[PDB]
Amino acid sequence: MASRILLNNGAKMPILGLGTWKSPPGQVTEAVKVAIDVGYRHIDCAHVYQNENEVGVAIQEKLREQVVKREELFIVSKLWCTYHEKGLVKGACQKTLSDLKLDYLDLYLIHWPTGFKPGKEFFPLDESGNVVPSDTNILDTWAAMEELVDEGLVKAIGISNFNHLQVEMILNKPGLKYKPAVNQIECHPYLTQEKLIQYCQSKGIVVTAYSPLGSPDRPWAKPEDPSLLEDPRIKAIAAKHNKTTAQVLIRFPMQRNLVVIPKSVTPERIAENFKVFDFELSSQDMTTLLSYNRNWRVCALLSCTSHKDYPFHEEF
Ligand SMILES: NC(=O)c1ccc[n+]([C@@H]2O[C@H](COP(=O)([O-])OP(=O)(O)OC[C@H]3O[C@@H](n4cnc5c(N)ncnc54)[C@H](OP(=O)(O)O)[C@@H]3O)[C@@H](O)[C@H]2O)c1
Ligand SMILES: O=C(O)COc1cc(Cl)ccc1C(=O)NCc1c(F)c(F)c(Br)c(F)c1F
Repeated sequence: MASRILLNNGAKMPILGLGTWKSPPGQVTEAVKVAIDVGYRHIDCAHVYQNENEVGVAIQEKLREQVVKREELFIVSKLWCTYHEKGLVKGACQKTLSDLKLDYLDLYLIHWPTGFKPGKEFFPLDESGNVVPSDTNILDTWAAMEELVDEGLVKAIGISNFNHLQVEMILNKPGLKYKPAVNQIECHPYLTQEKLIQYCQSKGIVVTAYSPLGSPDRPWAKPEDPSLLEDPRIKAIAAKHNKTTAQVLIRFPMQRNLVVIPKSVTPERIAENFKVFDFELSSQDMTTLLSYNRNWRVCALLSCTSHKDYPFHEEF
């Protein structure tokens, strides 16, 4: 299987990337350096992760070392919810570019479909704990994203955590100039996303699977939640293939024509997670993994559930 997938902007995107949410700032520079050394060419970032400066130090060092050329890297970031307004989008993108020490992004995503009140706080709340919306809509935010392409700041634009109706809304936008290249969504054997993936793929939008290992380090994890990495059924498939459970969990989305972005700051795991291009899951393995769906989400948030554009009320 090829290492890159063709996007609808004509560029190629590496199907395996390194995630950086929760990667501590004192560890992520080394994580990204190791990742590039062992073959990663795609890094998934976001302003809200609060570590783009440190990710950027690694990228810049490897460019300076001539370990890789800029054209060989595929750097992704995301517009945070408090920057959905017309007059804030460019500055938000530029702050990310400055922190990453880049002059363009390969892909810039609307991080969530919901706009929040601008200000210092990433999650502005009312006194009862509800997020404070902005009156921005996804269509006007999309127009602002299109401007970034036309200014040379980003090579591709896309969306993240958009449900099928929200994706449709963008595709049906009056005067749409650039289609979204990517929809980045949670996807793993407990949240298999067949419906949304089929819709996006049918429209030529590439899907990136986040939290492919079930995000065991998510800060809201409870001791009782289901655990992909410990599921004996998945362990059995891994054993049959002489691979680790994580390697199976990474290979799974790859064979569905998805991009996948496992996170690690552990050098041995960063390397392990990349060793997924030399085995194949059978069709029976794939269907068996799909059968584990339970509609379980890592990534949901009670404080945002009343926002008009909260994505997870819809079935898909
Ligand atoms: N667009 C969005 O809204 C959104 C939401 C969630 C995630 N994302 C992106 O997707 C990335 C991945 O998702 P995620 O960070 O939620 O979780 P994940 O990649 O599913 O899991 C990360 C966890 O798995 C551990 N791990 C990694 N490789 C392992 C291995 N080979 N064996 C055992 N454990 C392993 C990591 O530990 P160590 O790091 O300690 O090694 C970490 O605790 C994020 O970092 C972010 O870039 C985007
Ligand atoms: O969003 C990510 O990439 C990973 O998760 C996070 C990362 C950071 Cl640094 C802070 C918070 C989160 C988190 O609570 N995510 C869930 C989450 C939602 F479910 C949602 F519906 C809306 Br809207 C959100 F804004 C939102 F944040």
